[PDB]
Amino acid sequence: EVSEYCSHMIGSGHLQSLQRLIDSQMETSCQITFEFVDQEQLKDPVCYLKKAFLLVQDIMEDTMRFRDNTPNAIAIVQLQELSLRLKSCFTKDYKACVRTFYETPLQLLEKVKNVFNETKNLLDKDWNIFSKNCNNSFAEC
Amino acid sequence: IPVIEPSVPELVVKPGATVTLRCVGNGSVEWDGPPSPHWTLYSDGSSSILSTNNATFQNTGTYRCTEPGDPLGGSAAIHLYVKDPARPWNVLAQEVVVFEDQDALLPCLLTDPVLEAGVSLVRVRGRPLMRHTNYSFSPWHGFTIHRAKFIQSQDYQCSALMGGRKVMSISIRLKVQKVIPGPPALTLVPAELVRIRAAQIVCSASSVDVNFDVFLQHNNTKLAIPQQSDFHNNRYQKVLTLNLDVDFQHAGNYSCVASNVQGKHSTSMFFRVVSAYLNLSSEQNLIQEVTVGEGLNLKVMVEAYPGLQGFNWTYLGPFSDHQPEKLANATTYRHTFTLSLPRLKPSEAGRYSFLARNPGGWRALTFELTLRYPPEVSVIWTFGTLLCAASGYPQPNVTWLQCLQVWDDPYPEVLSQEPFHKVTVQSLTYECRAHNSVGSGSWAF
Repeated sequence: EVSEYCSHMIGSGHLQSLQRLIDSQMETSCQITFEFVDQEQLKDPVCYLKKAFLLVQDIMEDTMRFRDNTPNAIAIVQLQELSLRLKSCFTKDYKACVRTFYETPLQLLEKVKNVFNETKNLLDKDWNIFSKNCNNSFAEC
Repeated sequence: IPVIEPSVPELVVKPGATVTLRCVGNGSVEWDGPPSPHWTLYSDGSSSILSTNNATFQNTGTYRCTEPGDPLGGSAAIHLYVKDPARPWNVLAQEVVVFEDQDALLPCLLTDPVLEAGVSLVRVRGRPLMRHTNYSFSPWHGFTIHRAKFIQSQDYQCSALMGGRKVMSISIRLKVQKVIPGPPALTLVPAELVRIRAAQIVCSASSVDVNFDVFLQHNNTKLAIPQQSDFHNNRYQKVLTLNLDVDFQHAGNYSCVASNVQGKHSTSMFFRVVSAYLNLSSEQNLIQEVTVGEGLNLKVMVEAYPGLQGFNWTYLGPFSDHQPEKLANATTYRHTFTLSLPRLKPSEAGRYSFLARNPGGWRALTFELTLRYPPEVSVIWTFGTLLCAASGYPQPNVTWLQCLQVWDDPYPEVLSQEPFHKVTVQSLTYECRAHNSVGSGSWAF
């Protein structure tokens, strides 16, 4: 269903909500375990984001949980609706090729923010970037 | 209401079984149900019969009988389960589309009603239902998600509890759509514009969805303007900003047009190119004649660019120079300036000048206000000849009365014709009456 509206989709307002959510979080040394794409196996910027975008979905449901009707909770919902819209921009075929992490919640938030931010950057340059077959890229894993 | 035999809410059969559904009404009746093979249909006047010799899993579903031509008759229903093994679910559709706040039926038909107590709705890959998912289950129909939300647009699975293990149906994709009322909401400003040979025009459109176009076109040739895009207050914005650091070739009909899956919407404005201007006009004649005691409003229309740096009303009237203040105005490139002159006194006759000034220079419009003249009569005897005068504007007549006799004198031999005075006439007891459009006059000698 991919379209020229793959850009204009990740607004700055989205990134602000993420930043505010990040800024609200208490700086603590505690680490949380989560599944995410390994930068080593995927040096390719375009195929890294492709694999990451899929994983961010599970992260926001499982990890990024907030009290109902709180500003952060609403922000998460919007980011999730955003991700549904970002679907049909990413072409995909057949898991794995990923690694377990053990980082602070703030570091997790920075990863997710980076995923959304860099995806916006690339789509501004060209909205049809993430429609490439990374099956070959997903082989070297 | 029509009657179905067997009188049972549901049936459970094996693949290969023979199923015969019979419906009876007063008038003709007809069956509706799952589009499925091997169905034979027998129908006459009052009854109708569905029947198959090789029942298959595709035959699973609700079969409803209605009597057309009976209005408000109602319907009768029966549900068929064809338990094709191992296989608790007969999914009718792997895709469902609804709008937000609608019920969303996921048509997974349970092949065995006793299983109902141990069924649930889940997502693929074992994930749990989204938070605050309101839903219920009906054996004949499947799971209904109540008041569906965009966030719930997911791939679902129906879970059946059989011998401890949960057995999944094939996936069912749910599409929940935002209710998009119409084309993108436009905001083109300013609605009016006029400059001397800077300006700014911003074309904007906003919808809850991102999938919409917006373009700003000069005349019918669209301009290539990079659009700024942002998401706020749960809405997408797309803004085309035109900056002209201007000339005659830039003037014209800028149309702001946005489209989507709904349709196309358009709004527009006009852009004019003049240097700085200042034009003064009046719907009124500059020469004014009113009767003493009457009210008058002197109105000037001012079309100016840039904004006026000063304006006033001045009495050049000969009568003592009491100056206006009186002056009111309505409408910013257009203005109307009104000098109110209620119950005019005789010292208020004369010249009133309206002046306006801006970077383009200054302009003035001068009104001449004459008050009504009533006929004024002067009769003298000269050498045997009497001589009457009568006076006013407009040009009068004269009624002589010996009071016995009358001579009348409509447009006499003229004494004074000059701009801005009384129109003087000369007529060669003798009551000499004077009448113009203004009034009555007389004198006796």
